[PDB]
Amino acid sequence: GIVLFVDFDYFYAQVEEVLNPSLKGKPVVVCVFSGRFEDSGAVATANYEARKFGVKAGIPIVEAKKILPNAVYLPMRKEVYQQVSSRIMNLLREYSEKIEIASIDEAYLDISDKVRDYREAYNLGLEIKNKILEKEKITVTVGISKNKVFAKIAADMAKPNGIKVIDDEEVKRLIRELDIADVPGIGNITAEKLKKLGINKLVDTLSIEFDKLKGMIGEAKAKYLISLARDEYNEPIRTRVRKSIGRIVTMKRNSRNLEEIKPYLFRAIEESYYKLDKRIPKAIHVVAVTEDLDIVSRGRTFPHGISKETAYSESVKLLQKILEEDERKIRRIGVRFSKFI
DNA sequence: GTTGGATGGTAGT
DNA sequence: CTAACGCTACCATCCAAC
Ligand SMILES: Nc1nc2c(ncn2[C@H]2C[C@H](O)[C@@H](COP(=O)(O)OP(=O)(O)OP(=O)(O)O)O2)c(=O)[nH]1
Ligand SMILES: [Ca+2]
Ligand SMILES: [Ca+2]
Ligand SMILES: [Ca+2]
Repeated sequence: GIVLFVDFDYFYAQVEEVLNPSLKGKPVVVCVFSGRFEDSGAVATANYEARKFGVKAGIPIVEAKKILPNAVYLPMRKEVYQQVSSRIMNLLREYSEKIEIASIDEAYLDISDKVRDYREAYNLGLEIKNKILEKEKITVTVGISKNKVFAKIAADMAKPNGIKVIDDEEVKRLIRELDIADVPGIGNITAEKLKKLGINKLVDTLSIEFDKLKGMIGEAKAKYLISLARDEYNEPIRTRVRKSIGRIVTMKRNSRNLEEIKPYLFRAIEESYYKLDKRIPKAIHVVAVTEDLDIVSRGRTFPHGISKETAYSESVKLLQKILEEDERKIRRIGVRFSKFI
């Protein structure tokens, strides 16, 4: 079983560099402007030149401009990037039909019926890098291993414009030596909990009672870590089915005034329903980000599908419910559809 | 004692 | 207005309904 994972380099910024080669070789920062005030919002990504200065995905645009004033700041055009992504995804498709698209910029290929071993895998990975570079002028990072998790870990180790194989012996070693925090799915919270039990490496999970481990971090997370640690994790490549779709927007200013909020909510509904496109949801949730950035939410599941008209009516009821049961001012408002038929 | 919908926490973006 | 997008996925906990 061999899995080939491709993850495009500084994707949004790189697309813009391809669309405008004069940008190449300079700091570039792609931004999600919230509309709230001048330069309100956060950064989607930035190129490696910008990262040298601390500018990276997630930080506030005002933090970016503070530490890197003279960079080029462009707004995010997701649709433009999505078009390039789909074209690349189809190139990937001509090397393997067995493909898992995980984000706008990455995908997992099962290549066990195309290559004999890790060498031929690596050569395929160089072939794939070349093709994407010729056809779209995008550089990507390939990670090859016996499974999805390790293909992703391998890519992470080789980022910008690399390629890396983690073969079976290195898996054994990484199960022993890789800091547990560096395992996909273990964030800050879960890392702390694993330190309190003195569990620092994947191998440390095989020397602890299942029941004691599941109590601390949860059943699913325990079964995941133990499975990895046993060298048994083997989730296969499967087409991803979108489970939920929605839209959230930042308001020009905080409010508890229904008539002031409604317009934003109704925009979120229209654009959500456009993104649904054929799908019929049975569950709707209204999501509100309060003045102190806490996320609160009210929803409802129907026994049948939700029509646009019901989405308008219920979302208003749900938003009324949030205002009734929570006293803080609202700052962002959104909606989310799930349980598709 | 067991389902699953409502709500929220954690993760990776 | 004065920092903190916009998104998706998965799972834990609560607690009325079984
Ligand atoms: N809005 C938003 N978009 C993000 C965020 N993180 C990543 N993205 C978008 C922009 C990225 O170009 C694209 C792919 O993200 P990646 O996580 O793979 O990082 P990126 O390609 O930008 O740099 P790379 O060398 O992987 O690290 O997804 C984020 O926090 N917010
Ligand atoms: Ca990625
Ligand atoms: Ca990337
Ligand atoms: Ca971590």
